[PDB]
Amino acid sequence: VRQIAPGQTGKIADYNYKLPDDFTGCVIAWNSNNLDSKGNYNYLYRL
Amino acid sequence: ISNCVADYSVLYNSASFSTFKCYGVSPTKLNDLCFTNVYADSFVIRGDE
Repeated sequence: VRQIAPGQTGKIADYNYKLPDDFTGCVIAWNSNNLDSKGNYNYLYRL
Repeated sequence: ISNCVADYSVLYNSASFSTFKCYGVSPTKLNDLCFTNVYADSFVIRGDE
């Protein structure tokens, strides 16, 4: 969740989803283990 | 650490880690520089510490 910010490394921020530096807007997060569990193999990402 | 070729992008991209903070330098530039007197410290502590 750390990597969804302006100017940040990782490989979510480098290979998946990149915010610009002059970003205007909001970032909202919340955990979802009750709805996204079992063994769930339906969430891909790039390496 | 001495006399070698270091590829930090494997380290910071292939994230097995929870904290990765660089201080007088940015992580993006680490594959462009050369370094002097490189040392590595290592220990185990509590999560809150």
